[PDB]
Amino acid sequence: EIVLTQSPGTLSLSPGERATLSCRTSQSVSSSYLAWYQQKPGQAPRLLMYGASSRATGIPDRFSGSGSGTDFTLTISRLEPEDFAVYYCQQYGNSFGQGTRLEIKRTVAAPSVFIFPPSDEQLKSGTASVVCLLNNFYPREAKVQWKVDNALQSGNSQESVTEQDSKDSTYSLSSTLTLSKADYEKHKVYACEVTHQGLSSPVTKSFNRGE
Amino acid sequence: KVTVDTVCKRGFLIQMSGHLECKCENDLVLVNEETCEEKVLKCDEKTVNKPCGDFSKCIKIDVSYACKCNLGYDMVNNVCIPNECKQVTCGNGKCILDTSNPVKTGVCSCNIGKVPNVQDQNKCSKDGETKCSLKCLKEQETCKAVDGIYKCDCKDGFIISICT
Amino acid sequence: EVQLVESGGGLVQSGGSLRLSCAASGFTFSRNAMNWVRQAPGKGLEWVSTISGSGDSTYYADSVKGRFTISRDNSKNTLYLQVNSLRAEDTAVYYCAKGDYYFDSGSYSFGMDVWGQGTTVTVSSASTKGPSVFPLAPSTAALGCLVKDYFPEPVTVSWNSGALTSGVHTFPAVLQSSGLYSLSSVVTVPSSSLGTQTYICNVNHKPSNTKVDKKVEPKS
Repeated sequence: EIVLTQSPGTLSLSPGERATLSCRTSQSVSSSYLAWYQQKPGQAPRLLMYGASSRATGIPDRFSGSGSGTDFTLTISRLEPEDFAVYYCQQYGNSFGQGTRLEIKRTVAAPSVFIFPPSDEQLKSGTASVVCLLNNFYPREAKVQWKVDNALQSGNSQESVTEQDSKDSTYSLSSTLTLSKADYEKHKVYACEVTHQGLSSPVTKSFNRGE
Repeated sequence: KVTVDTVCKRGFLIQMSGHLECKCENDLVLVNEETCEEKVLKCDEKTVNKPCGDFSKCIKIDVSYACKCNLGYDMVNNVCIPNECKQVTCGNGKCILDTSNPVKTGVCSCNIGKVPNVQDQNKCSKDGETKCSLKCLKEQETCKAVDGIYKCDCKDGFIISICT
Repeated sequence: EVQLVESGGGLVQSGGSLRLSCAASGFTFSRNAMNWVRQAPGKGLEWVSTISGSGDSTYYADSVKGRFTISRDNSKNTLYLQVNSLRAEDTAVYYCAKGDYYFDSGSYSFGMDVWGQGTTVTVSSASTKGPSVFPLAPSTAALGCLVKDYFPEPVTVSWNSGALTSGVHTFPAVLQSSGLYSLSSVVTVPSSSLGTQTYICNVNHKPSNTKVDKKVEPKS
């Protein structure tokens, strides 16, 4: 089993630009047995190139595949919104590559931060959850730290990030701080501090038990 | 793997749409991909390991002797066919084994003028130009299209050991 | 046309067995090699195994040797994937793919051109539990719903039973330490909409046939 390395990990380009995606094998392979595949979020993969250069049926001509020996490159010129996805290479009957992700590059947008206290319906149970919403920001790189009574937290939070929006090409993050009812009622002030490129200073959205 | 620089021992090169092979002379049979010897009519103790057909030799059974195809060949009407080519139809051509493939696969190699039609299970039905790659370096020989396969033969004026 | 339909997924305890299948139609099944490709949640594609057209040649990835077994029945045009002693890392969507070639300019170029819809396998000792919905009361404001402690995936979240798709974000779920999934779903509306328009979220969880419609309203 050979090892295929794809570069870059995440490629951020604007529509209309040229995209170059690399796939390097640990050994040497015949170009007839190294194919390219495309996958949309939530969809099955789709073949792009029979072998290294033969476009599969229905694949637009702007997709071009080239490569020999250990170096293989998929070239996507004149990028369109439908082209931004995840791309894989595979040796036929062997392993895949780690995959290169194509993300739309747009204007830097700061996240609008919202914090949500645990509802009364949840406080009846033994656990409580305070949610921090980072909405419509770009790029996806962002940092969230919870501070209860001005104290950093760890092992009690989980984060999720939506796919890139098909409308404004932004990202959204959700951080949930799960604490028991005893530890929630024990303190008072809860806040999530957010750091992002679109913010000159980290923004804190706080609340107190009783609004 | 057969190439244009292959010397078919007691044979000659032919070309189809996707591969080259060696055809034997007269009633000779292929002992390997590039060598033709005489087929033994009946296997016994003296003709052990001797060719009895295309890609088949004499084996000893522990005491009798029979003619069996080489590993990876299936006998279909007394001729050895590659395993992954038994259930593969090609129409205007034949099925061949893709030697370089990581997985055992049968592919269609077509008569001159056809190519595997991806919209017809890769059978030989789509029209396609196949340029002759044969290097006919004998005296007054050239690549002629004979019965759907490329081969070396005499030119427009010469005919028949050396073309004259 | 060519069709690949997969079945055999579902929840199974750690160390259990499963038999996946892939029904093929629209082509001579026996002449094409078949493949299994899986993808764990949030991860990339991983080739599992490949079988030749006659089934006499089989190929396996190192990560699946020993446990997994690939086979085919050309009389029924069906591909199979037999597994025993399933590990927790086997949770993935399992696709089948047809392996064919395209003769382009002197060479036989191969690839997996036809894929199936994929069947989901889930290895866990957790039991099927319905979701519990909690409001996210707003103080353009933002409100949402918290779908907490459901199993297994997935849950479909809508707002006002449709007709509210602008500015909605249903975040991906996270696998909590207890083995239960939990995701949030928020929607942004102008502050001049609170108190005049009712906002409800429809959390439909098929594995338990649970549909909760929890309304969100500003706090007092």
